[PDB]
Amino acid sequence: ASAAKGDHGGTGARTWRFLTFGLALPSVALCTLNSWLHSGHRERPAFIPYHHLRIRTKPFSWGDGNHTFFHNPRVNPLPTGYEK
Amino acid sequence: ASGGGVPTDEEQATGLEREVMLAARKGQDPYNILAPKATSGTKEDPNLVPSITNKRIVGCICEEDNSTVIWFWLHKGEAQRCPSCGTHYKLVPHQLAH
Amino acid sequence: KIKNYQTAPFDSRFPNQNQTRNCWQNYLDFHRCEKAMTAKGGDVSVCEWYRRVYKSLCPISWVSTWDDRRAEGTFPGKI
Amino acid sequence: HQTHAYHMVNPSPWPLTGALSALLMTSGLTMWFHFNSMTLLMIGLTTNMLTMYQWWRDVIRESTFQGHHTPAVQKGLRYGMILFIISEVLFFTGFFWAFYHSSLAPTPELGGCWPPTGIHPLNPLEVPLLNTSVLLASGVSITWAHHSLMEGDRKHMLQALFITITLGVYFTLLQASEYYEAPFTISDGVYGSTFFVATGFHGLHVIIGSTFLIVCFFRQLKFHFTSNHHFGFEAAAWYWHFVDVVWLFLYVSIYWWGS
Amino acid sequence: HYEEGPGKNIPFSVENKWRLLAMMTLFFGSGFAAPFFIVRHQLLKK
Amino acid sequence: ITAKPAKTPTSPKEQAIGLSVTFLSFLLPAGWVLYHLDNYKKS
Amino acid sequence: MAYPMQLGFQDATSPIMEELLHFHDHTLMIVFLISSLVLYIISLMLTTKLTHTSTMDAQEVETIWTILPAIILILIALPSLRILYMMDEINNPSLTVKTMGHQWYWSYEYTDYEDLSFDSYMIPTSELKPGELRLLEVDNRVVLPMEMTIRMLVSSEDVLHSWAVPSLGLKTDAIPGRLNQTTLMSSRPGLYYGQCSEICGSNHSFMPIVLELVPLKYFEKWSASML
Amino acid sequence: FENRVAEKQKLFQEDNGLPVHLKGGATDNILYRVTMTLCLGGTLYSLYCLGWASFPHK
Amino acid sequence: MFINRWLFSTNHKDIGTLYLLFGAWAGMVGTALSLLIRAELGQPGTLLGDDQIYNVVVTAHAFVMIFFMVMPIMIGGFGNWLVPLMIGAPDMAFPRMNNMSFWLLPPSFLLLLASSMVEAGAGTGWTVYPPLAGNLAHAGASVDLTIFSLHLAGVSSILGAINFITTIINMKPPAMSQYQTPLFVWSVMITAVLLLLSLPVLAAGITMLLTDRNLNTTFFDPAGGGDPILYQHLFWFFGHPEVYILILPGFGMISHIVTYYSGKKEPFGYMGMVWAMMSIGFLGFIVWAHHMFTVGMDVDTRAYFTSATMIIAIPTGVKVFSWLATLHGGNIKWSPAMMWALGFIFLFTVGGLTGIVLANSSLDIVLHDTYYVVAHFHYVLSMGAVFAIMGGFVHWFPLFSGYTLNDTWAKIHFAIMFVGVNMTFFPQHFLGLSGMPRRYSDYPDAYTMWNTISSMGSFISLTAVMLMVFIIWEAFASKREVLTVDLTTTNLEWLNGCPPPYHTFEEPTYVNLK
Ligand SMILES: CCCCCCCCCCCCCCCCCC(=O)OCC(COC(=O)CCCCCCCCCCCCCCCCC)OC(=O)CCCCCCCCCCCCCCCCC
Ligand code: HEA
Ligand code: HEA
Ligand SMILES: CCCCC/C=C\C/C=C\C/C=C\C/C=C\CCCC(=O)O[C@H](COC(=O)CCCCCCCCCCCCCCCCC)COP(=O)(O)OCCN
Ligand SMILES: CCCCC/C=C\C/C=C\C/C=C\C/C=C\CCCC(=O)O[C@H](COC(=O)CCCCCCCCCCCCCCCCC)COP(=O)(O)OCCN
Ligand SMILES: CCCCC/C=C\C/C=C\C/C=C\C/C=C\CCCC(=O)O[C@H](COC(=O)CCCCCCCCCCCCCCCCC)COP(=O)(O)OCCN
Ligand SMILES: CCCCC/C=C/C/C=C\CCCCCCCC(=O)O[C@H](COC(=O)CCCCCCCCCCCCCCC)COP(=O)(O)OCC[N+](C)(C)C
Ligand SMILES: CCCCCC/C=C\CCCCCCCCCC(=O)O[C@H](COC(=O)CCCCCCCCCCCCCCC)COP(=O)(O)OC[C@@H](O)CO
Ligand SMILES: CCCCCC/C=C\CCCCCCCCCC(=O)O[C@H](COC(=O)CCCCCCCCCCCCCCC)COP(=O)(O)OC[C@@H](O)CO
Ligand SMILES: CCCCCCCCCCO[C@@H]1O[C@H](CO)[C@@H](O[C@H]2O[C@H](CO)[C@@H](O)[C@H](O)[C@H]2O)[C@H](O)[C@H]1O
Ligand SMILES: CCCCCCCCCCO[C@@H]1O[C@H](CO)[C@@H](O[C@H]2O[C@H](CO)[C@@H](O)[C@H](O)[C@H]2O)[C@H](O)[C@H]1O
Ligand SMILES: C[C@H](CCC(=O)O)[C@H]1CC[C@H]2[C@@H]3[C@H](O)C[C@@H]4C[C@H](O)CC[C@]4(C)[C@H]3C[C@H](O)[C@]12C
Ligand SMILES: C[C@H](CCC(=O)O)[C@H]1CC[C@H]2[C@@H]3[C@H](O)C[C@@H]4C[C@H](O)CC[C@]4(C)[C@H]3C[C@H](O)[C@]12C
Ligand code: CUA
Ligand SMILES: [O-][O-]
Ligand SMILES: [Cu+2]
Ligand SMILES: [Mg+2]
Ligand code: NA
Ligand SMILES: [Zn+2]
Repeated sequence: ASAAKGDHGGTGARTWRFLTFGLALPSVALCTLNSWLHSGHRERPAFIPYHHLRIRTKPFSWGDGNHTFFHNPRVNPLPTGYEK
Repeated sequence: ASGGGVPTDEEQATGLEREVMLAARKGQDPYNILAPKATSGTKEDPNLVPSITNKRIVGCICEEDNSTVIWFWLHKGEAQRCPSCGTHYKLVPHQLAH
Repeated sequence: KIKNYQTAPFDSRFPNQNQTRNCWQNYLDFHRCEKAMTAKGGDVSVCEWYRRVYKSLCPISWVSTWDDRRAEGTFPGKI
Repeated sequence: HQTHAYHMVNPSPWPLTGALSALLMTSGLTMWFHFNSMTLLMIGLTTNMLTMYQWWRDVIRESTFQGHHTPAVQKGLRYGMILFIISEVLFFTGFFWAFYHSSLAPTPELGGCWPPTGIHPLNPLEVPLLNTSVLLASGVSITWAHHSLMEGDRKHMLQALFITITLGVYFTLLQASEYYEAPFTISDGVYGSTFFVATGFHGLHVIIGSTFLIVCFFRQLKFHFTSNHHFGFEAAAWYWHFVDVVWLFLYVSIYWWGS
Repeated sequence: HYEEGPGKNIPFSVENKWRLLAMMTLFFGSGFAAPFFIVRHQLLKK
Repeated sequence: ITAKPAKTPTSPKEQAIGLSVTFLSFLLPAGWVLYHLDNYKKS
Repeated sequence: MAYPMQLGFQDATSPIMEELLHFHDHTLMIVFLISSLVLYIISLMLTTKLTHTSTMDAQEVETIWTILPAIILILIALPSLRILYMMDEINNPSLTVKTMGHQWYWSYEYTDYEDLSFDSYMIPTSELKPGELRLLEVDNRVVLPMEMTIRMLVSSEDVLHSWAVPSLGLKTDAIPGRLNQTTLMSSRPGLYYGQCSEICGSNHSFMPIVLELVPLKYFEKWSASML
Repeated sequence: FENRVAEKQKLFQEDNGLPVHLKGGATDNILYRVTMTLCLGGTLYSLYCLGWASFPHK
Repeated sequence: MFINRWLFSTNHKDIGTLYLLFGAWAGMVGTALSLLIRAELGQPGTLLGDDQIYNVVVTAHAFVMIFFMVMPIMIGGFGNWLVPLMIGAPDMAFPRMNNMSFWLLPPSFLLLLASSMVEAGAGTGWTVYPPLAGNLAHAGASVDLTIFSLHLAGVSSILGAINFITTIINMKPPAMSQYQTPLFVWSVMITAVLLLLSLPVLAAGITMLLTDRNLNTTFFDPAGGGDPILYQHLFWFFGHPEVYILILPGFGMISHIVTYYSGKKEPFGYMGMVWAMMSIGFLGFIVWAHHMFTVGMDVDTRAYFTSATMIIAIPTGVKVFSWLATLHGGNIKWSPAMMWALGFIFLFTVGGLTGIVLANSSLDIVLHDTYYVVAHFHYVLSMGAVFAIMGGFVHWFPLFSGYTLNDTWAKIHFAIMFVGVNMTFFPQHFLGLSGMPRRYSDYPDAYTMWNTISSMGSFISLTAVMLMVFIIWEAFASKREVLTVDLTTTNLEWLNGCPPPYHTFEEPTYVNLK
């Protein structure tokens, strides 16, 4: 493709700034809008003690060794059902 | 987007980098970045080999596209020739470091 | 009913040396068939072939484990 | 006094302090994973941080102030940087191999499906899409910085360079969030394993590239770079683009197709 | 400026051949020796 | 490859010492460890 | 089994391992041809006073010692690839048997009809009944019908093992979670011996395989008795 | 911010025959010594630890 | 003025020497480790205890020889020494990064040795396959120390490869194209490229195994939908390029030895030799699965991998026959080097041919994890890679030290070694064919003769190795300085004397264009 805009023969930093402010950052703004606009917590997944999940072959080297690094009791259960 | 305030090399390049730049300007290669252009390599018009010392390894590539360079020390004084093809070489010490 | 069965024949669906898939499929096929036929007043002897084929091919520790997991409600397969 | 153009480096202890710091980091991990202490690992991280500060200081001293980086020397540094990036690409390739191995041939213990049973995947049209838009934009902005620099514009180079840095920091925070709010862990099967090792390793390269850009920002503040000589920045922009691209393949592989 | 020429471009001294003999004897000797002591150390745990 | 003559020649005598020292430094440390293999299992 | 001072393969019990014998003879024939030429020609170069140290023409003979080695490889590849497909070929068998490796023994399972299964360990050196072979004897043997196409399935329950019977042309790695297949077919009844052909730790050398091949009659009866 | 590179050039090209890694001032010399100390400290400690790790424990 | 030289070096030569010294030592370790192995199989019964403490020995033997002996001698030693001297460069591109490349190796070795002192240690084989290398069947720092060893050794080689490539491209004279670099320089570059692409994949593979052991990932664990095979693919994808990394600089040194000692000015068919190496380089990347014919992949895949492996014979045959064409019409000076070199050519060819045997997926069923493989690879390494090192050593030892060896003694050495290694490995062919597996510490009764003879072989090899340590002492003892070197017109490395100055080429070579 060639996108759909226009330029290529008035080239330099000017053009690239024009893109930074006229396209790139507005794209980041729209996506930031969309995202902070499907938020609000999703109902947490009913625990099932599947044997192919919450794998413990050796204690983690921290905490009680049953808690992973970015553990969130809101959504991440331990091997024996959710916390409190 | 053309304000100013970024230095140029002319302005702020120093050390050996600078001397290379300043040389390049005049048309001189003190630090051997360009390949030397050959001559006829006869007794009359030998290949002038700049050195600083009294000797310097010449490498001869006797026929363009030979895969084997012929190596030998060129000494100060009289024009020596390549063992393979007998093209002539003369050491021309000094200049370089003024 | 089409028996006189010696062992599981060649199935083109699983033609190579990795027969893992063969055991897994035929085991599912059965317990799906068994489930479905009890819940619509029909015969389980139609499903009996898949039983034989999985029983033949699957290791016993595997079938042991899957049957334990189904009863425990943690069998990852759709049934 | 030499009559060639290459740089004969003054003897330095950093190779030794880095090699030794390697020993400590390796030992220290081994200690931490097994016999439960972190002392070694700390000391290693510190000896390493110090070895890098000093090695790279000297590189700046050798180039910006001593003037050793001739055209010859500098062309050689480009080959080095490119070759480094190639090995990094190959490193990431192992992790994609891993993902593709698992996801195309899902084992019976996953239910014979991808994703595995029990795994609830992130939505790509939400924050992963944001992150994508963030990094791509950071590619546009860094490109503006480079043209500004070549054109000799100090204000604009620094302005776009800041923007870039900011967008990388923004990605890092967004990603650190998603990590926390995610309903699966590195432990949750091969989904979790492939997801977090691969994204984790990328995440790490984002911090390193940001750090590397940040250094260029300060070197730029202190007037080091000229309109034609500024390899440090180039090397950084390459590395940054490399990071941009590794993200693009994560998005298409693990986030989109793998759900 | 560092020392050049035969025997001078190495981290060990070849000034006196018997001093050298022992140097080398401990150097290569240790290397060859080390695996055996490992196998020994491994055996004296159980 | 022409060599100059030995600055400090190593006589057949000396050579014989050299060779012996060299072979013992391998063969004792090993032999010692090797000899005591019954004593390591059944202490 | 291997007999002392053996040079080549165990004699061929299956018609597949026969096939692999003759392909090896074919290959070795070519190996001796080539390694003799290289020795001869080495000896030819070192045993003359005549000299020719000036420049030689590269582009001329390069064609010969590229084209002939290519020919020769086709002579090796064609049968190698024929036998390859022949090994893996459609076979509708009369029996399925599984074996599972463990640290450090094999367990076997015959489950076409019943739930006949058993472990099978090495007979330790100091419990052999004179005539019995050291490191190669199992208490419970793997009994199978001779002259019949048997499906073997090979998995493991711990680490990697590999289930090898050299005399039959069989070897199939035992991988956990993985159900590898191989057809087994003996031309003759007897005892045939194999050993674990992948590293598993401590007692890797001491977990052998022994097949006993007997007529269909005596196999059916061995089943009932083991039930 | 003003352009003090011109200076730093002069300081770092000075003939004092110190190598690049100490040429900045006395700061370097401490920083150097801190670095090295810790590396040697650590290396001894990791050997110490290797010592410990070989022989089992009640 | 010592610590500034040997701990803080920024000099290709001295870094070369450290590499050579490190490898020398490492050898002794591996050599000792090799005898511990043949000792154990030298008579029937047990000596040591069980397969565990044995396969520690086997495992550590392989790592020590591959990573700490061959690779540092060849690429680190002869690499750093000769490359710049051969292309007229004042040094490597990145001399300070170069020195770290070395100093990572002692720390790496330490870690590997610590692997074997703690717990029962690393008794997995050099492959390090899971699930055996897992935390269940191999708990404790045992393996995790090995992993970190390879990480550190992996980074050494990469930083080096970046250097070698950069250097060999960038720092030739202006007028010298790449088709005018000697054949050794070519062999290092290619080798470097294979390192750069291969090692990163290994690093990932062993980093994934590490996470499996310590962070509860399940890459290889069927429990979590993992696959033990995926490791094999990742390990072997590096694994094969590695075996070509170990022999390519050999090829290089052999081309240089054979040319020099038949008194030709160039080896025969330069571009062909260059081409062959690239072809071998390339085809080495698309074959890894020929170490996996018994894991149960698709027939059609095994078909592919059989054919793809065989093709390497062709560019390799070109190289073999070219060396011969170099000897042809030579004034053959029978130096110790030249004996090593001729040895290489025959014995290498032999190891290669047993490689072609094994390349047949059909046949490999029967020969996989049998001593036949152990023969194949000990021919190409122990009488291939190693003969090329020995030949390199005695040829160029004058250039490094400034002192000449005793050729008589050096010929005595060749003879002993030649018989030893042959007597050691040749019988293993039969052991393999008859059905003796790899990684066994005892064997059924019938295997007794061949294992016995073998182990008697390994002893003659020890005598050779011991003897060589003497031969090097003797060189240094007597102090025979070099007068005059032959054929310096076409061998630049020798053109600055023996040894050459700390700083060679301060003023660079003059090369005309035309
Ligand atoms: C050391 C142990 C000695 C054992 C001797 C065998 C006993 C005979 C019982 C006599 C018993 C005879 C009756 C039974 C028939 C055997 C049928 C069989 O089972 O068939 C299979 C057998 C039959 O194989 C053979 O066709 C004989 C094997 C010997 C090969 C010839 C080389 C011998 C050189 C000298 C001795 C070796 C040491 C030097 C090694 C040299 C390094 C290559 O085993 C193999 O397939 C071995 C495959 C090894 C592959 C090596 C690659 C080739 C390198 C040598 C080329 C040299 C040619 C130039 C000409 C020669 C130039 C040197
Ligand atoms: C330097 C080391 C090195 C080298 C150079 C090679 C070279 C080759 N290797 Fe080998 N190999 C190993 C080291 C090496 N290998 C190691 C260490 C293992 C074991 C791994 C483990 O621990 O499990 C191994 C294992 C191995 C296996 C696995 C067997 C198994 O475990 O089941 C196979 C299978 O194909 C193989 C093939 C080859 C081939 C085809 C070549 C080719 O390069 C051969 C090239 C040479 C020739 C072919 C001869 C010269 C050519 C001519 C004279 C021309 C004419 C020739 C013909 C017409 C045929 N190798
Ligand atoms: C370079 C690699 C290399 C080298 C040189 C060797 C050398 C030897 N090897 Fe090794 N070996 C391997 C790599 C190597 N090996 C690998 C990869 C395996 C497979 C591991 C596994 O199964 O996991 C293996 C496996 C292996 C086994 C299999 C054990 C089993 O599975 O049961 C045996 C058994 O005999 C063995 C024996 C020997 C012997 C007797 C030597 C003798 O030849 C040794 C004699 C010594 C030398 C030839 C070196 C002397 C020279 C120097 C030290 C250089 C001197 C220095 C300077 C001049 C600077 N080896
Ligand atoms: C499922 C998919 C199925 C499809 C698959 C099929 C195909 C895959 C796609 C592509 C592969 C095909 C072909 C590639 C082969 C050859 C391309 C050759 C181009 C080239 O190499 O030409 C050179 C580059 O030219 C130049 O500048 C470049 C000049 C550019 C001219 C066009 C620019 C103007 C058009 C508008 C530009 C758009 C602006 C974008 C920004 C907006 C973003 C939103 C020649 O240099 P030159 O002209 O002297 O420069 C003068 C410039 N001052
Ligand atoms: C957000 C982006 C920034 C990420 C970086 C921030 C902090 C971590 C620091 C360093 C990590 C460096 C590299 C990545 C290594 C491993 C992947 C870790 C990915 C990760 O950080 O993901 C976390 C797992 O961390 C865990 O357990 C493990 C905790 C981390 C320590 C693991 C031990 C380190 C392993 C070292 C091996 C390195 C070998 C590389 C070799 C070098 C190249 C040759 C996720 O938490 P979770 O609860 O599972 O799920 C979320 C639940 N809602
Ligand atoms: C699902 C799987 C997912 C995995 C995929 C992941 C990622 C995708 C891959 C890659 C994308 C990543 C990052 C890209 C961003 C930036 C890279 C840097 C770009 C750059 O700036 O490089 C420029 C171009 O590079 C050049 O030519 C190149 C210079 C190369 C020099 C080194 C050469 C050594 C290697 C051999 C080269 C081969 C030569 C060709 C013939 C070989 C025959 C086979 C620099 O030019 P230069 O060298 O000064 O010119 C001088 C040469 N005369
Ligand atoms: C798969 C199995 C392997 C297959 C192996 C088969 C190999 C084929 C071997 C030989 C083929 C016979 C050679 C035929 C080509 C022409 C030979 C020739 O012509 O030989 C020489 C040509 O020199 C020159 O280029 C250079 C010399 C001639 C070229 C030959 C040199 C290489 C020969 C290889 C050495 C043996 C290695 C074999 C490898 C297995 C003759 O030199 P003259 O002094 O007469 O001329 C000089 C000028 N005059 C006319 C004015 C005097
Ligand atoms: C907990 C996790 C933490 C991880 C620790 C790592 C963290 C951060 C690392 C950040 C990288 C900082 C590197 C800064 C480099 C500064 C030196 C520099 O930028 O050097 C430049 C040269 O290039 C050069 O060597 C450039 C040298 C190449 C640098 C690239 C380094 C990549 C580092 C990656 C390391 C991690 C690998 C990942 C392992 C999993 C200097 O020359 P110029 O710029 O042309 O100036 C000259 C003009 O002024 C005169 O006219
Ligand atoms: C799990 C724990 C494991 C830990 C393992 C860690 C291993 C080692 C830790 C120590 C490494 C960090 C220390 C700093 C290294 C930076 C080297 C560097 O940046 O050096 C540059 C060379 O690399 C160039 O160009 C371009 C190439 C830059 C290479 C950057 C090196 C980063 C080190 C990590 C490599 C990761 C590889 C990952 C891929 C698998 C400069 O060359 P020098 O010869 O130095 O100077 C030459 C002068 O002319 C310059 O004026
Ligand atoms: C390849 C590149 C590899 C990159 C380097 C690897 C990085 C590993 C970083 C580990 O960092 C540590 O993690 C611990 C989390 O567990 C933190 O708190 C811990 O520290 C205390 C000290 O023991 C414990 O007791 C506490 O409970 C615990 O929260 C600790 O602050 C932090 O430094
Ligand atoms: C694989 C390489 C090894 C190959 C074999 C090496 C050949 C042996 C050379 C040195 O061996 C010596 O052997 C002696 C045995 O005769 C040992 O003495 C042992 O026995 C003596 C009595 O016979 C006592 O004096 C000592 O206490 C006792 O250690 C002695 O320590 C050991 O050095
Ligand atoms: C064309 C190229 C180099 C020529 C040059 O620019 O110097 C040469 C070098 C090696 C040659 C190859 C090798 O000699 C091997 C092959 C030999 C056959 O004679 C032709 C194909 C063959 C594959 C050759 C084709 C071609 O002539 C090559 C590739
Ligand atoms: C070995 C690898 C998969 C490894 C893995 O499971 O991770 C697979 C991926 C793609 C495969 C290849 C592609 O399918 C293309 C070819 C297909 C032919 O049927 C066999 C050879 C063939 C060249 C394949 C060989 C091999 O099975 C490959 C290379
Ligand atoms: Cu089971 Cu080896
Ligand atoms: O790999 O041989
Ligand atoms: Cu291979
Ligand atoms: Mg195997
Ligand atoms: Na034994
Ligand atoms: Zn000439």
